[PDB]
Amino acid sequence: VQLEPNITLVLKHLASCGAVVSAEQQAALDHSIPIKRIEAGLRSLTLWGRLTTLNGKDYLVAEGYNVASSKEGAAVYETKYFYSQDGARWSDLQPVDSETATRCARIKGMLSGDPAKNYELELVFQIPELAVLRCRVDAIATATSVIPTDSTILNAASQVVPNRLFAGAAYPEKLESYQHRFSLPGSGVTLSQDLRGTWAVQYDAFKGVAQVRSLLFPGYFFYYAANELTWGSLYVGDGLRNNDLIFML
Amino acid sequence: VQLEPNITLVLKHLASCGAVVSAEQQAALDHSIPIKRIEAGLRSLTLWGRLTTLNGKDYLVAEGYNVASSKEGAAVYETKYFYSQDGARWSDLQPVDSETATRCARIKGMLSGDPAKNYELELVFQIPELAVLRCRVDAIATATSVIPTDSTILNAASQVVPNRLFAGAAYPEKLESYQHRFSLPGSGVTLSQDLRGTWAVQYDAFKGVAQVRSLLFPGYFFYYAANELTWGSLYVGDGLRNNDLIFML
Amino acid sequence: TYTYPNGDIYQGAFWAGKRHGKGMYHYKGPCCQLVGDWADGGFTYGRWVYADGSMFMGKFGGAAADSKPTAGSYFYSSSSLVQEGHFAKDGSWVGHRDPAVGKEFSV
Repeated sequence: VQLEPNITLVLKHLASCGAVVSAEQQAALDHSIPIKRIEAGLRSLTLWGRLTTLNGKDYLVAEGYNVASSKEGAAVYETKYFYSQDGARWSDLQPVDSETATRCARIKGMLSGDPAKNYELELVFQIPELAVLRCRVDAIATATSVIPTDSTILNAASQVVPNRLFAGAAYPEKLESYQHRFSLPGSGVTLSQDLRGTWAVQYDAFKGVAQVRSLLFPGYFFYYAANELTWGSLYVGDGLRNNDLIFML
Repeated sequence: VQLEPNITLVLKHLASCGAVVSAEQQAALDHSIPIKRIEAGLRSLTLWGRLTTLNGKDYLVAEGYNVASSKEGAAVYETKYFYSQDGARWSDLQPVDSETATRCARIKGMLSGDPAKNYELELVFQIPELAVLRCRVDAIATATSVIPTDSTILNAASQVVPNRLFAGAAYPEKLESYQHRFSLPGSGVTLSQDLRGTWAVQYDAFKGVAQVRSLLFPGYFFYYAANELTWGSLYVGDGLRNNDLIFML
Repeated sequence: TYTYPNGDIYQGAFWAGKRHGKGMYHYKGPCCQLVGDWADGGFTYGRWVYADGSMFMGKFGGAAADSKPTAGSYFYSSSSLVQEGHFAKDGSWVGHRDPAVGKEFSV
């Protein structure tokens, strides 16, 4: 039914889970999301998340794509990520090559504010902080991008497009009603096929709203309201990974 | 696109037009609209407006309908109204007769908060205050109930229903892009076949948001967002139409 | 059978005043059991079982400098997860693969 999640509805439904942004930053977002959506050629630019930092200048990260195709048995989106400290002026996040993509996953810690920070590894490897930020965003998006099943569909020329006749998911408390965004529409892959204890679902059946929380990445929340058929997802907190899931559960 | 209007969207988009609802009432509506919707059995129920009363307490009025039919060449909605002073308990707003409505018509000025006051008219007639409230509300509703053009369509069994695959109003800064709720989707009767100066439209092309203000009833505001096909209407103020409209123009 | 002052009970084989060979040791307090092969009064290989059903099967450090586990597989009964790995040092547990649903280690 919906074609792009709102920022206001998402920030309203996920407020209870701590997924909130400052009010001045909220107004700046309201003004400066369309500006970036028009400056860049994108046609769907939403807010992805907000990563914390050693300063107060958290990283607000937005994501936008033009084309979304079906390549090699996977729905692939040519995503582009932007970051900002305040909601006013956005900058871009260039992708990182594989050598850095492997040398950036060993840098556990909380990111600092200035995006001109260099971490050191071992000879010494000097890595920029924006590379680490992009690595963390890519990992979280690979592990957590959640949408209701059958919300997308395949057309001619093999483009994944919103299912304009989507009638919602029956049993919105079962994990079988949600799927990764990069699963092809025909495939029966859902969040159930992931590790059993990774995802937690709390479903308010009276107000008809379901919340899916990631336990492997503790700061990722997703909401799905069935009566109005609106689904959104945000990530608040840093992008570190919960390795010892077996002990916590 | 959208199935039912969102209260937070209405309050966010119509805030510039001075159509606001207090914080306590905001939270109380958020928690109490679903309860009354479920108790009554209505598929849709939403805040219709806020009529201001003499003393501090105000009248919040909500309306709800189950299904809208197509009868006698018009879209007939069987609506039921509820009123409240606080946003917690929703009592019923009873329908009134014809001659009693004519007597409501001669009651002017701001009505008082107490729902037990009785007005005096002329042989003397005793007019209950809730009757005056209902008379004003139904007058405003039957005058101005805006919906974007062709956003609803007929179906089998002839019940007007939301049009799931809706392109969006083209040329949305013109009255032809909007219509009355009770106008059939097929007919070309739109918001332009009424008096020439009773409506005003403001448009932001970058944000893609249109605001429609009723001039016959100054407190009726409507918004339509183009990027996300969401529209909503709200009434704020006492239920008096300015009969001295021409001199205003 | 040696009943210790703390309530811990060792049942099994002895050799020259120590625990040796097959033996099983029940702790008082934390109802956890060490079952398997003992050498010089210390655990070497076998299964460490908690009070609910979760356990750890593998090779432990001997009497040498402690009986701490060294390598093997954890299984947690609450989530049915199983993970193979080893304790690198300072207690840090490093696993070889992501956890996967499994069952208890019934030799």
